[PDB]
Amino acid sequence: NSPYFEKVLGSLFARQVEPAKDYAWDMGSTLPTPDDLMRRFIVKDTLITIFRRHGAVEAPTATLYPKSSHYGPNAVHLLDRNGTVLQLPCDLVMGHARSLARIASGPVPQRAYSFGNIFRDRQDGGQPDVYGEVDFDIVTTDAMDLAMKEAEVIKVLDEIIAAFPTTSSTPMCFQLGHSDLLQLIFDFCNVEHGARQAAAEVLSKLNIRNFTWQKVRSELRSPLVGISATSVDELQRFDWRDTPTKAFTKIRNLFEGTEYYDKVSSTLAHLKEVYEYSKKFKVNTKIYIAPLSSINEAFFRGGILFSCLYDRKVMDVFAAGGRYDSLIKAHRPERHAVGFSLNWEKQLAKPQGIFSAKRCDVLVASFDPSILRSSGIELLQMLWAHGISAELARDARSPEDLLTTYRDESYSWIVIIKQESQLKIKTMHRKDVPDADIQAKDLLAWLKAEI
Amino acid sequence: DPNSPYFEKVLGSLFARQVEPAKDYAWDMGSTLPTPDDLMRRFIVKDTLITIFRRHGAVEAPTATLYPKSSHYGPNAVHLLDRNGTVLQLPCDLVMGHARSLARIASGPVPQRAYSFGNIFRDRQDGGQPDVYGEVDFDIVTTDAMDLAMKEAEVIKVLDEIIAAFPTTSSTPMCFQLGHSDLLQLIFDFCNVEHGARQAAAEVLSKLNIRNFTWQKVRSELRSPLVGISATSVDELQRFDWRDTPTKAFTKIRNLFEGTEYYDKVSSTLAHLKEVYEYSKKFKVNTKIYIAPLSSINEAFFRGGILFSCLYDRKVMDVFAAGGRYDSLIKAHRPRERHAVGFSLNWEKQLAKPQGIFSAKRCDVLVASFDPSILRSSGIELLQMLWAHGISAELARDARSPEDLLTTYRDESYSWIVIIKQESQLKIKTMHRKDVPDADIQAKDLLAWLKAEI
Repeated sequence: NSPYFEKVLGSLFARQVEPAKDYAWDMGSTLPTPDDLMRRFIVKDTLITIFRRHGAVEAPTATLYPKSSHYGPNAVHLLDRNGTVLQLPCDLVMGHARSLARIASGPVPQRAYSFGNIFRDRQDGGQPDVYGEVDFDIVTTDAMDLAMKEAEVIKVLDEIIAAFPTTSSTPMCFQLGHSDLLQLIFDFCNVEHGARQAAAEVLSKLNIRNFTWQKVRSELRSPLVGISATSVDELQRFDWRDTPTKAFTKIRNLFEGTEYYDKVSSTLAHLKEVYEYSKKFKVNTKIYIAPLSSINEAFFRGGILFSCLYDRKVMDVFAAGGRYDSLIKAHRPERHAVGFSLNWEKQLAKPQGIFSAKRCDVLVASFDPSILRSSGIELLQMLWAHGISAELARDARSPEDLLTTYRDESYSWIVIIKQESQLKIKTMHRKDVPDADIQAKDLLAWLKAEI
Repeated sequence: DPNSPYFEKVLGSLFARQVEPAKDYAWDMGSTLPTPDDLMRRFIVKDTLITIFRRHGAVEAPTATLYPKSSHYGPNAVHLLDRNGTVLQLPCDLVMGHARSLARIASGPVPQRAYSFGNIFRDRQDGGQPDVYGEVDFDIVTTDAMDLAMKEAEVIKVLDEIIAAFPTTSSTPMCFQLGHSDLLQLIFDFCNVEHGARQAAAEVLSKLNIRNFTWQKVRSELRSPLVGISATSVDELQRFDWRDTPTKAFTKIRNLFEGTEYYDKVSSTLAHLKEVYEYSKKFKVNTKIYIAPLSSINEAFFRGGILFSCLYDRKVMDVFAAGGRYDSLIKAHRPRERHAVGFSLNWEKQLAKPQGIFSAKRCDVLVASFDPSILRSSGIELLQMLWAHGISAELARDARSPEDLLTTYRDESYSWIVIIKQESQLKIKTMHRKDVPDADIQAKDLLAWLKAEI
């Protein structure tokens, strides 16, 4: 920070945009389709209904903050006028953990959900790729009942699984693990500390999308990690999952006679308590212990780790989470938190069900332009005042051409105005209901009758 | 020279330094979160807003987070550099990012009616993170210029529906003030305001009669050499410092332009505003509408189109919301098709900062028990039962007596408290009304007992 550094800086901020860069920023960009935005709205609304059941309010998310040493070159890095290097979020937990550690003493909600954007940086002058994330978090100010709170987060995911068509009839499972278990397995297997973060990162793909143990062992023995053949064969003794009571037994036997047995046992007791509470919450998706669980383990140091998976032959991640007390502490220049993160638009939005809801229930139409723009409007505003969703049609010559113009919409009813305050109603949410002429004073009563 | 190697050298260098620690703690020293009360009120407001929007068939559209800086903003804008040295900004409003995307995405279909929630940012000087405010926009976007005034009246109607829905506004007097960018420019011609000063003139005029900024304060700022409008022009502009209802106001404007070239030029513009007023009546807009010929809020965004503000029509006036038709801001982004009209509203400051909508509870039922072990067994069991029947409920902390529990939760407000006792027995304290006595029921009956209380 010499006088050199600061004059060039203010000069950088007065430089005019290279036109080629201004075009590169959004060349080729698209907007989601209008039906996409309607499926997004249904999903977001369904999700919020679930969270609110638990007494959860929505919390805000930080838009940007001083960069984290933890991320590689996929993070979007930005310089402000003081020269400090800031980033856009790669996940929501980093910002929330920072908040919990820096924001002055105050009451925070114990249960909270948040919708935010996360960003992957591009190299070709284009704007960053954006993705939607949703988190649900339970934040407490004492170490009382940490396992109960963790079971509640699992329960929320199970409720999500039940409410959506893409998950509620697909085989689904949870895999539970724990940071202390993973680090004791690492001690047991004599993995050097310098290699453990990359080891955990490789292990986070295990049995996901055909990344089988053979693939894992290649990456672990490669220069990308550098673990010895002896250490990798010992880690392989933990490449399994099982139901909790069996799993605890299998793990205790692996560690029998070692200096790690006591600390492993402590850890298994906590995982058992989370299993007990999940039965009391009546979690319906099956639960396994997977001792090499490791998704984002760096954020969950000392805490539980869990993933929610599509339990088909080739498995895929649906959501993941963990207890990230330690990520709060690492930001301290007496709060605890557990939660999950989920890419709801990818897992649930991208495709008689919840998606049967209509963007708009009533199209108000008419084949007289002047009737459309007088009586059409009065009907329209009357529907809105009674809570009914409606919009005005464009001009049209005949019902043949009106239904042709609106091929790509789905209404419950089309209401056609004609002379002498008479309406024709085409029922569109059902294909066995003929058209009917009613007096306009009767439109409300006619609608309430068909619901 | 922008082709100067000092530029790379300092960029690469500065992206490689690690955060000066004092700067890391300054970013959020003493930053405060909303209270849990604030958060439930923000949830209620946002929910009422979305109910109004969905009535019109609107869906939520995403908003851009950042983009190359615009020259339309002052030093308030948050500026940031990416690794190429491109200067980017955080938004100061949602219309800029929306108009850019409409111009640059090309692509295909766009929802006709859309709302969006987004953050806007004011820069600071003290190394603290920027101030953030929450904005909501409602926009009508079409590929055809058909029924232009009708779409504009719907946006006005939406604001009228919002006024009716919130106690903040439903009782207090409100008014709409409509103008038009062509009217404003024609007034600038007639008053002989030099083209080079018109942008500064409209920025000053956008404060007129807001928060005590009377005309004499307006005259001060236009005469000052920063702006430099002649005293003869400022007095001719004063001939337009008024508002009237539409028919009267159209008449005053024709009288003022009578016998000049501008009589005929303003004519088509006055007809457009007349059509918007009449579609307002058809939409049953209750808030009174004035024509204010010097309307100029963000006029740079609304060249060639209507402008309008929604005001607290008290003695001293303030802005509730504002907007206009920004076809031309879309056109200004075309690299060298789309028409859009909408409003923007700082919904947290206007509606969320304090039956009624704000009576709804964050949590309906507190599940409690004075036996620690019952709390953590049947407590949890009752809890998931409720959640499976759509009822909001949370578990209580340990408590020795109801005196203890009721005050541990003194700063909370439930509609029922449920105390589990030995056997399948519940003691229920009704908490919304203070005239209902405690009733002991069977656990097997909690559902029907609640269904029969609402």
